[PDB]
Amino acid sequence: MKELIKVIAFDADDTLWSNEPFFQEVEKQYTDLLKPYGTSKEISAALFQTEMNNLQILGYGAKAFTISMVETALQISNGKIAADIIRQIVDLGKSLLKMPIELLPGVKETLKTLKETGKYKLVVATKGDLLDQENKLERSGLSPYFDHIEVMSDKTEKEYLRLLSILQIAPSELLMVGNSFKSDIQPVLSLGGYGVHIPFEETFAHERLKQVKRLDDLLSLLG
Amino acid sequence: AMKELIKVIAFDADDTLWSNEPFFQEVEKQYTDLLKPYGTSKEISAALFQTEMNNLQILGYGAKAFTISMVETALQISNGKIAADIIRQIVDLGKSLLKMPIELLPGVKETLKTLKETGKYKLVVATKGDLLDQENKLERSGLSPYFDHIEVMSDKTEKEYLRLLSILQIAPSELLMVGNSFKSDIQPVLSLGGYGVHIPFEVMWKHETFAHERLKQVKRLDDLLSLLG
Ligand SMILES: [Cl-]
Ligand SMILES: [Cl-]
Ligand SMILES: [Mg+2]
Ligand SMILES: [Mg+2]
Ligand SMILES: [Mg+2]
Ligand SMILES: [Mg+2]
Repeated sequence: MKELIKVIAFDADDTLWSNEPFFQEVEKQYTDLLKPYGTSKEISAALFQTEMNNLQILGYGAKAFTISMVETALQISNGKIAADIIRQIVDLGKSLLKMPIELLPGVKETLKTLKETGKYKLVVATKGDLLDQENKLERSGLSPYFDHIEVMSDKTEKEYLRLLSILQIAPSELLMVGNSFKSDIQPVLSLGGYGVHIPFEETFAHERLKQVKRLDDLLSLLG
Repeated sequence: AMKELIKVIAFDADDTLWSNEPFFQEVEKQYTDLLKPYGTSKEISAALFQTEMNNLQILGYGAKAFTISMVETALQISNGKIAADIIRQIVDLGKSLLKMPIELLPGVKETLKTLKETGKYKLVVATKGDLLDQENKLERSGLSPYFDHIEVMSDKTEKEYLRLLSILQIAPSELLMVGNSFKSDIQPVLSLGGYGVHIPFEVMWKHETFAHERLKQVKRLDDLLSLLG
């Protein structure tokens, strides 16, 4: 921590700001549009199937989500769905790209304090559409605290190794902070790095892992 | 002269390493053919371009953005009249861009293989567009072994080239950028203090730049090899 960690990487969505609630409300509104074709659970299962079938070419993010929404609508309706439902679906997807940014507790004070130490390089480590993530950061007001954003095509060990290489450090010099144990924490621990898990409201404990309730609790862990 | 300064050689990908525009053009032609009832190809293309530009600050560049704009333009220009079957065809067109065959341009494989074999540089791709799509393209191209890093950019202005330099941890003076687009690939790097090799893309047979101290213009990518030897 003292003279091991050089880089503190932060997940963005549900770590720096709320994201999943906005997405889930969009998914709810989508499933309301496809009522004739199934229960909300059923429509969500079909959409997830499409997302998974599209994963290798579309990847992650709001643009991918929008395209899978349109496809699933076309599919489940046997290509008979009204064009106006398609217009609504595209509008829903675009709402995701203009979502207002609501910072989570302690985020602003933590990043300011870390910036003012001048001790760590601070980066955002996120999947998704590059422009979207860039825009979210800008409108969060947090851009002055961050050296830059690393947008990733996935969050497996392979992509974290690419991140480490780009940053010119070894795994033991990286601290990753995020809400997802599976995507933000596990892969980084597996490589040799450190994690702070901040759940957003199945895991295991680990010597290079701490779980905290809110992001500002990070500051005592560094001291 | 330049050959001792350079630490990183960045390449544009589309229409530099492989042919891209022809396939995008053929998808757009098929699009206009689908929307023939609502306007001339010239008219359909103009409405599409206007949508792309109005969506640029939230959708940006690349095949996903294009798909979404093709859909939105079809809906708007048909005043909602268009059938779902046609929207499905449009989505499949956009997705066809993500499975495009990669056809390497002249001298590309030999230039990159030779440069990698010197051990002398970091070789990177510097490209706009969707990150996954550009990684998939590089993988399908067979060229991935020669590149240290793909840098996907949200635009190709001085601001984004400074980001790249900062990420690479080098000075403008230590970057050589190679690309087919003088406006996007070459001028911004020259303006920051970097070097450029302009390699015009000719495959379009379109009906028919300046000289600069740190610019070379070449016809074929492997021409690069003797600028650096
Ligand atoms: Cl993420
Ligand atoms: Cl580009
Ligand atoms: Mg997250
Ligand atoms: Mg991959
Ligand atoms: Mg190009
Ligand atoms: Mg795109």
